[PDB]
Amino acid sequence: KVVGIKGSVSYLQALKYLKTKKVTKRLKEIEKLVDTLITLAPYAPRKNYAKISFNKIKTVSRSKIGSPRIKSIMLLLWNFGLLDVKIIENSWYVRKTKLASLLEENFKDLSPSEKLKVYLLGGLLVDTPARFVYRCTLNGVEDYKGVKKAILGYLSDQRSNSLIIGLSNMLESIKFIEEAQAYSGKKEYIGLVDVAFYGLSGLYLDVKRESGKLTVKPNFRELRALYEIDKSVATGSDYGLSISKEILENLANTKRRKTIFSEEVQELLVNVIKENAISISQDLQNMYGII
Amino acid sequence: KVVGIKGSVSYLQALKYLKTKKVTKRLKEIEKLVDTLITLAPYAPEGKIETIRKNYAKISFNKIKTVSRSKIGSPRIKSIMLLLWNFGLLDVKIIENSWYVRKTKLASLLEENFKDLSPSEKLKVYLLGGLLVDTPARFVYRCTLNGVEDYKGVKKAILGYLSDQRSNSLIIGLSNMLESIKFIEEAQAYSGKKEYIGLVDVAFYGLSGLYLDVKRESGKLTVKPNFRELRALYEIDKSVATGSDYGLSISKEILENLANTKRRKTIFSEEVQELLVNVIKENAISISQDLQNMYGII
Amino acid sequence: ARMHARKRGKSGSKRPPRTAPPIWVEYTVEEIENLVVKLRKEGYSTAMIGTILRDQYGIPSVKLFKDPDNPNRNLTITRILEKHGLAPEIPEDLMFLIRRAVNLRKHLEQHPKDLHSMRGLQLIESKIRRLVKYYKRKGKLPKNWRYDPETAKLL
Amino acid sequence: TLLDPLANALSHITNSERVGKREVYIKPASKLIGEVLRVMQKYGYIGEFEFIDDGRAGVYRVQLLGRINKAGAIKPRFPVKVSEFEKWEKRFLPAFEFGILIVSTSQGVMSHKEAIEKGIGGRLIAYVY
Amino acid sequence: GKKAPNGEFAGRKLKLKRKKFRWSDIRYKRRVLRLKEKSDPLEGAPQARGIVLEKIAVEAKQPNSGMRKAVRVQLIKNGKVVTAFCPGDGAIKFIDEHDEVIIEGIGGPKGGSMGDIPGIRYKVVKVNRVSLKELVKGRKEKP
Amino acid sequence: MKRRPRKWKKKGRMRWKWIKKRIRRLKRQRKKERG
RNA sequence: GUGGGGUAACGGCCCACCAAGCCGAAGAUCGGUACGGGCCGUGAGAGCGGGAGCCCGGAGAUGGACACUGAGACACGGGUCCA
RNA sequence: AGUGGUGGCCACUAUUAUUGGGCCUAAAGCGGCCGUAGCCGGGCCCGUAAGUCCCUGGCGAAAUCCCACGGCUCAACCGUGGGGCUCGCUGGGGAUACUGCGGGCCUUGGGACCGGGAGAGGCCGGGGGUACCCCCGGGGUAGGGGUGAAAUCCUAUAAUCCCGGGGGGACCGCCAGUGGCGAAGGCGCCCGGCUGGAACGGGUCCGACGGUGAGCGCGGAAGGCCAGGGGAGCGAACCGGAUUAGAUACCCGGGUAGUCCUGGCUGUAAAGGAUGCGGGCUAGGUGUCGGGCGAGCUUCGAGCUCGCCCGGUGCCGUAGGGAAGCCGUUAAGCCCGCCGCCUGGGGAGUACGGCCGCAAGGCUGAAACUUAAAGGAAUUGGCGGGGGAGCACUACAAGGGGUGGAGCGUGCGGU
RNA sequence: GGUCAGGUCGAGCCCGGGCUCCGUGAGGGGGGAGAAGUCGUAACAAGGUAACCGUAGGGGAACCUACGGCUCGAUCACCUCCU
Repeated sequence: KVVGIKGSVSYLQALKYLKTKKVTKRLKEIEKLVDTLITLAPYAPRKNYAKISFNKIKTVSRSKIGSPRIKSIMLLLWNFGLLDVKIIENSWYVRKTKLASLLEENFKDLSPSEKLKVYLLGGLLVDTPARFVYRCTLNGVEDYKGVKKAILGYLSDQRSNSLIIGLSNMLESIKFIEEAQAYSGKKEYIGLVDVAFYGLSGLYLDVKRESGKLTVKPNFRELRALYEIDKSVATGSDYGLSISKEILENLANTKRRKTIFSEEVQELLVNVIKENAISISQDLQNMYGII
Repeated sequence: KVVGIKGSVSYLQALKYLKTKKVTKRLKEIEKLVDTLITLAPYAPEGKIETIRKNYAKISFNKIKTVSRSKIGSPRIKSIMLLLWNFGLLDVKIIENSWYVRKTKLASLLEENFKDLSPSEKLKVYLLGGLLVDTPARFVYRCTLNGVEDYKGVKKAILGYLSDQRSNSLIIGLSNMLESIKFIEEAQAYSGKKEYIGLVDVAFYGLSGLYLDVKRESGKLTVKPNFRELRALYEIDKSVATGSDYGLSISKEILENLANTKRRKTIFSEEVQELLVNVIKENAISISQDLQNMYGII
Repeated sequence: ARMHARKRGKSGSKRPPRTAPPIWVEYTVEEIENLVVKLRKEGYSTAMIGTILRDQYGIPSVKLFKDPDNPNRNLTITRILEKHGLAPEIPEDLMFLIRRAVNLRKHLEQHPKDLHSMRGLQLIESKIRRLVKYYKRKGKLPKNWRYDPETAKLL
Repeated sequence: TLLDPLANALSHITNSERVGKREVYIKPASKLIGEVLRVMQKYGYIGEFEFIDDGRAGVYRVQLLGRINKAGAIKPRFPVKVSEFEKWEKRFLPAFEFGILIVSTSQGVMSHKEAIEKGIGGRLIAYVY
Repeated sequence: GKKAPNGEFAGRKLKLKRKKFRWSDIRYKRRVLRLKEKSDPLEGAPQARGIVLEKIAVEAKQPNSGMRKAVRVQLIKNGKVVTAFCPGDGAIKFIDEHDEVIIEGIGGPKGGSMGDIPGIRYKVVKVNRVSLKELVKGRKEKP
Repeated sequence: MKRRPRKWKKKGRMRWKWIKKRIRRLKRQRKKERG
């Protein structure tokens, strides 16, 4: 009910190093952890799931990793829509989504950092919770209150049906994140919005804790780099959110940012998205849609 | 995330006996458990994750025992707690393996007014009080009035009611019911396998304890009203206009049936009825901000 | 004692088949009345009264003497304590069992983990409840009388 | 827990006999048991017997004459009218009148042959031959 | 311990006990619940009329070796398909494809299989309203 | 799940423990694919 | 329960009101099954199984539903509609 | 003048068992305990007549059934006459033995108190204990370890081994037994506290207060699971070395969960005495355990030997049982009370369904179809990469000759 | 005897839903006899690592291993009952 995690508020903060070529122990640890979960997930092309006994599935890598870290990475994977997760009270279940097994078999031969980055971008492409937070950034959000306003706007258009579940849960999380920050200066717990900010942080953003808050800034060169590809296949609604002129212009007038990956990777990803846009959309509806 | 109870799917089927005066050991445990839970719940408004675990009460179910030296199953306690939260009497938060509970101001008010009253009627007055004020109770009530008979109408009503932004007092709770509906109706509408209780279900219960009868044996939980009492309940709801209609009105088909009925016995005696009326009329705005906190963002 | 321990041990005790009381008893019915009222005045229940009477005073048994107030009944200590208003209300054995019950419940309170005494409690409680049910079938208790740990504490 | 004096008594008698001792001491002595003991003694199946006031329940002392093939107690006290004894006799005897049956009747418990002569049914209690 | 109860006033529970254990046997429960009459392909009929489709020969179970002739038939009554054994010598020669036949049970233990043939529950008696045995003797002529 | 002692005699048979476990694994997978 | 209605006739059979009863673990409720008896087959008998053939009682006239004549009817060989 | 084949029903069948069945080894007693309704219940006195029994009126209609007689030639059938037919009901009179119900008496069963004795009866506080691992200081060179052999591995940045000192976690040796205690799984270091009881001796008390238990309730080995701590050794998985045709093992080197404390769940086992519990009876022989009594011994401690009584624990054993194994007063012999279970073998403890548990799972649970056996005990032989005894020449130890390399005689295979 | 107004009984028809029965129907597993194919050596003599049970993991399979229990266990021998 109170889907929050302790003692790891900075654990994902390490993920910033994904875009840069550096790698630290925690980064490769995260990479192996996500590999373990993503391969552990069943996939049928409460009936197609698997239960995660943390004590059992923490020695699978002879590591003795903390449970809160596993919880956090599970939440991240859900946020980016690669993993279907359900939580019977004090219990977690996992199922592999359509995007997974469309990225896994296709793009297994790259470096761990490459695989992580391509997964996160894939989650960005299509109208996931991640795509919502990204479009929110395009509108110029920088704090949890901005997302509160944005989702409160979005729920009152009657187009939010395809994703209403996700934003409902986000608002629920916010209801106590605000407590954990507004009066509580010591951020004891983490929340969904924080997890969403991370992942993007390791992709194109900057995240700095501020006495409970999660003050966020963009990086316009890489933001433009990903914006071009987003425009390349616009198979995701903007949620009726207006990109502010400031951001759109700042994307212009700069030294052209490189392709963040190899062009063959980008075009092949574009291909697989286009060739499966419908099936992934239906799957996503099942994740978050209502009808 | 999903919220719901396994196994005890019929345990609240005995709540319908409240309408009549049949007495059962199932009910005898039910209401004693209700008021034990009300007892252990404190009223320390406060509320913040740190406030929980400080001014909330931890529940260890194993100690919670019947007066028989024979224990009471956990899922029943879970179901009943969720129910009487759903009717606004408790505030329950679930940190893993430690459920934390606190009294809503309606609690320790209905109790305080009625300390020397019969158990079955005590439980009845708790139910009515919960329904009268702005809770999901009132939502499903007006949904029934509009002529909704199962989860489908509840879902459509939710989608409509969130389409105003006036759905701000009871938004988050309604969303919770939406999620439970989404993950439960499927197995309770397709393949008809009956193993979990949703918030729509338990909501139909209690009302079935008051003025409904619910046929479960359809895969779904399809419910019909009792106009005889419903005239009295419509009267008392309009007697204290302290809970909004949620922009959904009674269909004329229900209204004509309501007018046709004879004068059903008041759900209670008249002195306690007026005592309830004027105490609820008292502290109207305070309970409004309390339900705003519990089920609303601001 | 077989009914729970299920051991057929025989530590019972025997009384010879005497119909009339023996001659060597130098006390009479009124004298034993004086002594028994003295004894229960000193704060003893029937078992210890009779033990000491048969021990120091030597009279083998008061059941060998016929009550003057009835020819068909043989005199008993309980009846005598009923004569003067010195019989107890709650029968003695059951009062003892209540006292032991509150004792064990306290020790158990300060010691939860000894499930052996949990079982012992279960046993002594079935014992008291059987005795009470029987006495209800006889009616020497108020019908509304029913065990409660708290009133036992008051006891 | 002792529940039926008579069955224990007759079983005790038979168990003495198959050994063939001389003296038996039925501890559970009752008036009905004594009447019974009179019954077959009137057909000399036993020798003399005596009652002993033990102060508790009486004890019956009995001599055997070594003439009891088997003496059982019909426990479920079947009531029987006069006209059908041959069925119940055949239920508990080896041959025609080869022994007796003890019936409790309105007048007093005693054997069955006379009860046919007096023509009064009753309740079977014991058989012996 | 002693078989119980046996008392004057205990007849009820003794009766209940025996009714409970009356479900322990097989024949009574088979009769009362009428299992055959919902599994029967013959619908309680001693003899049934059928139309034959195919000739099939089988091997005697070991150590008995021998090629037993039989036929598969569709019942005119309901339409199920069942095999009937042909007894005699040279029996199959008389029977041919698409022949009206009359068929009864083999008389095995509990009606089951007999001897050295597996599962075959039936034998023909008349083919085209002419009895098999005399054709086995040859006294009569098949139509 | 009231195991028959007769089945525990290994004559013409596999060890009963393992047949029990095999039935359990089959149970697992069947209930899984059902739901 | 009170007070009436209609009936050949008593009654919740109906109706207006007043009450909260009544049945269920010595198994209601629900389903499966099925006209009941005199009897018959078998057994040394205890018992087991079955109600086709005669007699007695009950129910029906393809299914439903509704009238008239009448002492007697909702009438196999009388009437009306629906399927 | 019928017989044969098939199908269904009673007997066969004590394989449906009240008459009249089994549950140690053949399928069948649940792991243990508590207890509600129900069922079965000590004796004596007074009453009753509800049950129970005897007599008596009405009634249970006919036909069918049993019997004698008459008619049909006899028979079957019919008639006359007598019987009882499920017969269940009902009016009335008498009997009180027992069962029921009411009033009184008694203890023998049971419960209750009191005195010493016994015990791994518990929970709790403290104290230790030997051994092990790690670590530090000293000595010491040149290996240790392990196996059938070795190997992996540790070691010369001083390994193995000895002395000194410190840390840690578990566990409580010999005393230990055919001791003790526990309802059962189970329970052992010393001291102090808290509690539960049992047997023994006294009937001093109560007066059948009972026995069993469908429904209910409780704790309940290992392992597993949820949350937290801890993690010496050992060690699921896993990782190496070795063995092998193959090694997924057995052996060896490591090593995770586990094994420990805290709180909760999970309700399982060859939880087996493969023996559900209570009462009455029944030849004996003998030991220990514990309580009591009486003798003998006494360095005077119920400290040491002998007889008896009671309870627990064996062993042998008469009668007696049982297919036999075997059992046999601690019954699996004979009687009385209650509960559960069983009805050929697989299919199967499965399918569906229900209920429970977070999960793995638990508690209930069929059918089709298929089979002549499955299964139990014991007899003889056989066999053992079982165990003892004894034999030496178709064996071996001591000793001794020589075949196989070359040529030929002769045989067998081969061509 | 026709037309209309009201009350009542009451099949037959349309729409929505639940229930179950029957047939077919892609696809999936296991059950069982057949004789041969083939991987294995699991149990029985200590069946060659004794055997079996409970819980968990692994393995193509018999299985293997982990911990608690058992003689339906053996190899003298064994503490030691009996002798």
